[PDB]
Amino acid sequence: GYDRHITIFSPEGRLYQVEYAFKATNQTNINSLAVRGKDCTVVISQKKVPDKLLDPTTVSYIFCISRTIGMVVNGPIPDARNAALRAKAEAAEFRYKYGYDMPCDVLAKRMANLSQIYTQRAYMRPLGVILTFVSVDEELGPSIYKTDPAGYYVGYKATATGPKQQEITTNLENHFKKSKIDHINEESWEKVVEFAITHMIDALGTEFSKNDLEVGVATKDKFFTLSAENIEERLVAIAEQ
Amino acid sequence: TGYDLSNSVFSPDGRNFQVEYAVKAVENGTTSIGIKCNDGVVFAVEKLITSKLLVPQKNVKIQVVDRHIGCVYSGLIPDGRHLVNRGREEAASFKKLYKTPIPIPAFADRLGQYVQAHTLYNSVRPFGVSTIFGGVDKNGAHLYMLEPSGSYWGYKGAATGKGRQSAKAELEKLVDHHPEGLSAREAVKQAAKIIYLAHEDNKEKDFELEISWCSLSETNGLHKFVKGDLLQEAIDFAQKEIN
Amino acid sequence: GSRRYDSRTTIFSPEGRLYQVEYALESISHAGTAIGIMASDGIVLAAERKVTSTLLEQDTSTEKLYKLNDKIAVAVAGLTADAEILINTARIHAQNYLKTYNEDIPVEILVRRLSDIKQGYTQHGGLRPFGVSFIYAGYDDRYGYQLYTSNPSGNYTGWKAISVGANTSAAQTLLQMDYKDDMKVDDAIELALKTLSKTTDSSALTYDRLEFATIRKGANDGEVYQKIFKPQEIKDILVKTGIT
Amino acid sequence: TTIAGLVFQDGVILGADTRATNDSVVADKSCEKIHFIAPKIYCCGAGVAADAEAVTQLIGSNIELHSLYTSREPRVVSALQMLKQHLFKYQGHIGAYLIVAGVDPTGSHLFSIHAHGSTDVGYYLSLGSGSLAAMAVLESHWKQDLTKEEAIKLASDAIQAGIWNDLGSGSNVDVCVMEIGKDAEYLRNYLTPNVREEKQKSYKFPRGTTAVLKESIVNICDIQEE
Amino acid sequence: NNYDGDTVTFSPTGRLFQVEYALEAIKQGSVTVGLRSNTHAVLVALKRNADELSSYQKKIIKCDEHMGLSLAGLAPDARVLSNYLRQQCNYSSLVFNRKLAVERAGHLLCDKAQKNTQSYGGRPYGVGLLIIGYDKSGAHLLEFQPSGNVTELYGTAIGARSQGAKTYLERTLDTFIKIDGNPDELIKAGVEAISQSLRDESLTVDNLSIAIVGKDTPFTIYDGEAVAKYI
Amino acid sequence: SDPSSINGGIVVAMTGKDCVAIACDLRLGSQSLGVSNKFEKIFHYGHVFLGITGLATDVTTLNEMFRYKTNLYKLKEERAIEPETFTQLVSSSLYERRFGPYFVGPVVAGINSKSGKPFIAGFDLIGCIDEAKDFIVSGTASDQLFGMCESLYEPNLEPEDLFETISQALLNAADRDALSGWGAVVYIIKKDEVVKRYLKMRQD
Amino acid sequence: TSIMAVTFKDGVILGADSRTTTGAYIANRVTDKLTRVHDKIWCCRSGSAADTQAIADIVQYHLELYTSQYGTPSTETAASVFKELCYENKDNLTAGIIVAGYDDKNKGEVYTIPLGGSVHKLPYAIAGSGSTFIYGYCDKNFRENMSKEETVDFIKHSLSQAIKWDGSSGGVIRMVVLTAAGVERLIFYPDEYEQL
Amino acid sequence: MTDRYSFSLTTFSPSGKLGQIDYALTAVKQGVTSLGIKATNGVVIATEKKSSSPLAMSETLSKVSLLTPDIGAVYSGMGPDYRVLVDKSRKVAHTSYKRIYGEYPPTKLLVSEVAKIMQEATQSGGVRPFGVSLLIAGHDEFNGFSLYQVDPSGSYFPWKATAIGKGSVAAKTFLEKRWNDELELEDAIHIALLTLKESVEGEFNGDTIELAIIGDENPDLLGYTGIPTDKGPRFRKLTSQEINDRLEAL
Ligand SMILES: *[C@@H](CS(C)(=O)=O)[C@H](Cc1ccc(CN)cc1)NC(=O)[C@@H](NC(=O)[C@H](CC(C)C)NC(=O)[C@@H](Cc1ccccc1)N=[N+]=[N-])[C@@H](C)O
Ligand SMILES: [Cl-]
Ligand SMILES: [Mg+2]
Ligand SMILES: [Mg+2]
Ligand SMILES: [Mg+2]
Ligand SMILES: [Mg+2]
Repeated sequence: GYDRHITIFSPEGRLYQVEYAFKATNQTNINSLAVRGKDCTVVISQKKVPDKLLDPTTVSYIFCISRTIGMVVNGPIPDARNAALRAKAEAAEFRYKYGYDMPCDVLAKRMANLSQIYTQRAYMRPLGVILTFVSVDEELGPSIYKTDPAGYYVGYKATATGPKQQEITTNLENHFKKSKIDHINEESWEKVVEFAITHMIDALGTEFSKNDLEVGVATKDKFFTLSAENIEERLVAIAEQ
Repeated sequence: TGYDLSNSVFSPDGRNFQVEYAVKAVENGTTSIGIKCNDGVVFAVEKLITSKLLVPQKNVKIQVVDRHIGCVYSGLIPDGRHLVNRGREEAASFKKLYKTPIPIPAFADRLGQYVQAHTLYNSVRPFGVSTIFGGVDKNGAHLYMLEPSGSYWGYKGAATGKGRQSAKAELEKLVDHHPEGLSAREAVKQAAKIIYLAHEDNKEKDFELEISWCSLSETNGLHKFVKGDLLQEAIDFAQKEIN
Repeated sequence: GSRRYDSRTTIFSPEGRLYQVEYALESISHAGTAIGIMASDGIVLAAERKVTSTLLEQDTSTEKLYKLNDKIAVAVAGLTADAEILINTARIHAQNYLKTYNEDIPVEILVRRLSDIKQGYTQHGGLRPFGVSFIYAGYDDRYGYQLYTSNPSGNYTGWKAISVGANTSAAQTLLQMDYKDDMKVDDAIELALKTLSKTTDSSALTYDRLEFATIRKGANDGEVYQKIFKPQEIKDILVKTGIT
Repeated sequence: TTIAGLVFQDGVILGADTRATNDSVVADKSCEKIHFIAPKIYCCGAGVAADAEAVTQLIGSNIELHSLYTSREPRVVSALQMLKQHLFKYQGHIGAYLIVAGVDPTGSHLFSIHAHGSTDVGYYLSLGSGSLAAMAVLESHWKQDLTKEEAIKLASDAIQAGIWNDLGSGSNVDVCVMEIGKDAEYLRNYLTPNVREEKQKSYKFPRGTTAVLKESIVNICDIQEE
Repeated sequence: NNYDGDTVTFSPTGRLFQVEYALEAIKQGSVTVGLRSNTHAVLVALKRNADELSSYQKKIIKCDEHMGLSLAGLAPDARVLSNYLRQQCNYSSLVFNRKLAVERAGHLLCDKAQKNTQSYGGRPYGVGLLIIGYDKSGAHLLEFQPSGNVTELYGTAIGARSQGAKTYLERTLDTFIKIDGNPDELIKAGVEAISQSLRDESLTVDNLSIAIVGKDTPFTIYDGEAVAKYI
Repeated sequence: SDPSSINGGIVVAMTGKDCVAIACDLRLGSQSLGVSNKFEKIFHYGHVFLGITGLATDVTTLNEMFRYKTNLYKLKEERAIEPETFTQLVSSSLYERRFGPYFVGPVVAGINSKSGKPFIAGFDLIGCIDEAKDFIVSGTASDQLFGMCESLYEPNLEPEDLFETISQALLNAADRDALSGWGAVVYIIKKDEVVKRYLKMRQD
Repeated sequence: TSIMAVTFKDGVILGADSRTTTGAYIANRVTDKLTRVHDKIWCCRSGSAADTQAIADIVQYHLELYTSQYGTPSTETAASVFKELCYENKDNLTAGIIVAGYDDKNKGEVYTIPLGGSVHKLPYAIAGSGSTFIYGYCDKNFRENMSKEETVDFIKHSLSQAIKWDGSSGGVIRMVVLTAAGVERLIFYPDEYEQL
Repeated sequence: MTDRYSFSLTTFSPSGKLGQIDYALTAVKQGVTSLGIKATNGVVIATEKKSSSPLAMSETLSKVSLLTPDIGAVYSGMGPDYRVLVDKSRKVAHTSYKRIYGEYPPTKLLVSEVAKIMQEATQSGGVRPFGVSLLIAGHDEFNGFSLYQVDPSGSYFPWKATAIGKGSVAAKTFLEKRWNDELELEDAIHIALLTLKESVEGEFNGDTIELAIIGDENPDLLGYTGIPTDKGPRFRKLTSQEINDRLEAL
């Protein structure tokens, strides 16, 4: 049964190492969510600092890939950082060669093609991560594109990733069935972050303090992460209505 | 089964068993710790005196990278040395190109990516060390701990090896009892105590204490070994606390 | 390391056989039958297509008979994709020879080259061999009309008539029975089709199932013509010989 | 060679003469010096003709593959960056001097590229042996917010200045207009001011004038067949 | 068991079996002793013969004028590692006009051995080394294991029955460390130490191999009638 | 020293009404020494004709190279190459030796078998294409040929008239060049017949 | 070319003419020689335009990749990357670059990198063909900790003289102001600066 | 940090089977249905947009890809493997053909190059075969319209009409009854939509179906005017609205 150890086909036409890499994705037990506003793209992710000895400021699964592109990872941190460093290198090389900022969807495709190579070439293992790329693209507007260990990628109106992704997904599905639009009809990103947090609270059934969340926001010409105090301001506004 | 025979193979769980087996080599090794203080970091390590024939103060375990970073590790000692050698190359090329000495977070990812790369192929073995390292850069003090998987985080206190649970419990008390922070000279004393307390797990053979530190005020942000009177003061403090 | 997953494609069995060559030959025994017959005034190449579907576009289709140069053609039995890799190499070797010596490549030299490439895959590199057997039909001014075959081992041999692929045992007995040395192309055409008609696993032999070709020194003014038969022309020769 | 490019209200325009030379002899009286890169990106070429042609074709090919890969309209800055990095690599040994212009989602753009890999940004540019004749016209008459009708007039005038006053330049005027929100219109032989006058005599010979030693039919067909 | 096919594989308890099997080749090797004072450092080696017609396999190799080692295990691997040491000692002299520190020599051997334990295809070195030297910080004795572990010591022994000599040195520690400016008495203590590891056989003239380095003493090897004095 | 004028020679090509003509001299020399009076410079690959002037070793090498490439083209495409496509193949092949070029002046001539359109083209030694309606010239007497063609030529000449025009263009140009002449060949090309004629000219 | 960078109280200002010549022909009379390698790290280019553009493009790439990993680079770091390219490829380059940048910690800094690939940290720097004519003027009139208006006048007067005497220099005087407040572009036309 | 897999991972078994190719074909069988039909004046290729989530924007995932202006491709099997093949196919059309001959390759030769890439993954060291079957429809001047299938082995066959993937056996039978040599392009699109409805479970509309044609030249889609010889791409992807119009006359 060596068809389960390397990336070759099983008799069923399956790649077991790819399937097991998908399982490694949930090893962190962290749930992420991404939504789009009018002018922005918001990504939120659970933050869990179990050890008191840890420096909580260094515990993060959100990465600033370029000025415009942000990336949240669902999976172990070594593979997450492997993917982050590569995406940063690719985004920089793109800008140098072609004279404009790498689009979110093109980076996603590039990383997905790299992921595909690990599913076809035996000596390289798949990375056990799901990469969710976010930006406000200058042509396509607010953008969410997600990559997995299979090398699959697609654009999203909104998305969720983690152990409890299905609960978050259906919550978001039901909202967009009502509104009948592809985005959160909201002017400020602050209110789009409030929406994202609110709908994660409803979906997961858990309350959040400032240290339990981690937020990334993409606007036109920059992506940034919120501090604990910026999130606290968000949590106060949710509670007050 | 057979998923644990080759490195870089995912088990049906989503685990790399060879990396988990490297962790066992780390757990088998001597105790080493790191303490983040107000303006720096302190490193300490347990050195088992196998025999009277070992020359005291000679078999030095703690290693310097560049001039501002200290590294200590538990597990397979040669694997640790290999990682520090790489760390030194990474710190040299960073300084060569960018002039400034390598920041600690930047240095941490250099080791992180290198260790992680040794979980990507069956043609290499994972590292059999957990490495506690850190120092002072332009943004202040930083302490890190890096595992065989490539995983690393920033720490207030860190501990690894055979006496890690004992040490971790002692570090957790210091964090609770000193929220405003710990001084560099205090951290040296506490480091000595923690290694002495963690020695109950390796209690058969007697041991030799080794401490180092980087501190903005006490060492000008350079890595130095604790020697002579300051070392003996820490040993006396540690000996007093166990009795 | 990687050693664990290595099949070791280039080793001897205890009996002194090359495992992968033998298993490649087993693959080839299931492929559609190809027959080559050499006459005094030409060579016939006949071959049976494997995938009968009514929706297959036959007139633009080529799975069996390929042209290497103006003087040399091949009939394929085995993996078509593998054969095309080798065919393009053979096409290049012919043009390298023509560029170097300003003469068309002798048939045997082309055959030996391809056969040597196949041999290499059995002795080094750790790769699987090519799952292909060729029938080479060709002409040159030294030996005249020549038929050869090569197989995955890289061994090649010359023939007056020969089959490869499926039912070669049965096919070779029938050819050995009805072949004669003074035979002509028109007679060899009839023999080739009659042999396929008896050895075929199908219910009946039809035009949509066949690829057919002739190399004749019966062109205008003593030249050599390669004719790859069109579907309608295969249908006509089937009526002429009295099979349909 | 006289090539020029200038910007107008909602677009960019390129101009070029149609003469190719070998030292003092005219090899081609109607050659196309406005090269195609993408549907809405064009490149005026000067210097070594094979080099200008080859470098635009190569970058045009890579721009097409990039456009397919990214699912986007190609940008002029991409063509610019790729051209300059290629030319820089070869240290001027690829003697191509180019004016690149086009429209993309960013807007309309106009650049020049020198053989060693330096690039300029401009509202009006000219290259080749007729550049000074053209630039004199552009410096005299160019203004901001030109209409398309004024821009075509000015571009063709700039090229004409080169045609008449520069020996390296001649024959016809090619133009390419790239306007925002519209298909680029390529206007080969936009002006034809140099048609040859009717000859005084016909030099058609009486048949049998040339002495012949042998005749034969050439077999061009495949296989004369039975 | 299943995890000993190559050096690249950890066992479930975090062990490298190929390294441990290389370690076993040292235990099968003939005994050699190392010890030092503040002024001198001594190697004593029991050489092994194939039979009575054969020569006794040489155990001691010179690396520089101020450094050398004794071996126990695979002699060809000692030749590779000693050649590497010779080159590193030589590089230090040619480039920096500097005699290589004995501590730094150990670090280089450690790192060279380590590379063979982490990569596929290679094998660990099948030999243990005792390096003695005299450098700018006085006399030194090192013990090299092919796991990579190098250890600075006052005295030690490696090879078969080495535990007998190692215990003797552990008792004698306070005496032999003080043997300063007296090479013959330091060798006597090494010869008496290696005698504790003997069974059946005793120290003959072509059996025993001694080497010494010190303050005003280059690394020199004594064999044959030169060691009859100490029997 | 100048490779393009060691061996000498010329090629000219012209279009006519439903026809093309290509012609060349027969000289091969070593500077002043005449060596061969049978060195033809026009080759054909199916119905596409290629004339090549310049360094004779490269003339031979390129002929062998384009025979090679058009043979493989035909095997893969299952049809003969057309003049427009072959022109691009010549250009590609020359430009790939940009910094160590073949010292030649190629000339393509032929009729597109599908459209019936007469086609001629010329190139420099690194592959720049000159596609002409009227005529193409090449070789050591290219200046002389430009002068002859530019005055003698008129469009839409019938095959037998075009023969006279191209022949007189070649002969009179060759007679003003020391390194050209020693015989000449003219190919008259129509859609499905090609006539080849050897001309009588002065042998100095 | 006449280019300069001048540190002052609030930060640093880069200044340049706009003339690019091919011999005696002015190929571009409105060139922008002040080029951005990072938000608040800019450089002035002199020498081969191809070489300085190629270098600046590589530096911008390196600092973009630095920022993704390690946050905002220092001006010293930018100068080091410029130096590394210039020094290691000194046999194939003709580049004279002035690097100028604003940190909040270090405030305004200026580094000059002449032909050899050496680095020199200075209070102000001048370079390009037209700089020879203003060494005297700049040395006499430069003061440390000038105001923004004084530094703009110092650069305007300096480059006005460089332009006046150097044929290779001319056109408009472009400037780029680097402070905590942000990035300000200034332009000054012939009719303004010639009458100074 | 070495690639030590220099040996074939696809080998002959005792029965003569190449296991990995057979298993790749099994993966293709599990994949969503796609089909191709050739008319007299065009070719149509079609497939279902099987959306993995309703939050996903299925417009961004293109199963039907332009390879050249006159050639298009569709697949069944593993989507990532297809995506990288399209990237390589587009590139090889330039490097091994357009940069040499100054024109796009004919359908059969581009197919031959794709086939070659797939064959190499079936014999080279340390790789598995591609887990896709492609349908490649195209036009060129001398061969006219054509439709090719390409399998994981590297083998390719020309078809009048065919289907691959999930419901291919049923779909091929449906096409055998309906296909004739006098079909216009509109008739072939109509038959393609009828055939594809049988294999689709859920919604059946322009948003869940992807359909493209190789037909007449589209000078409107070219993007520029002024060259009479360049008349525009024959490849055209039908819009969501254009599909829905034909579903009313169904
Ligand atoms: C004008 C350029 S100028 C006089 O420098 O301003 C035109 C520009 C141009 C650009 C593109 C095209 C067509 N795509 C045509 C014209 N350039 C020239 O006319 C150049 N001419 C050539 O390069 C000629 C072209 C042949 C076809 C006549 N080639 C040569 O003169 C040399 C080229 C060559 C150069 C270096 C090494 C080898 C050869 N050859 N020969 N033989 C410009 C050079 O005049
Ligand atoms: Cl890619
Ligand atoms: Mg793999
Ligand atoms: Mg003459
Ligand atoms: Mg003469
Ligand atoms: Mg001036």
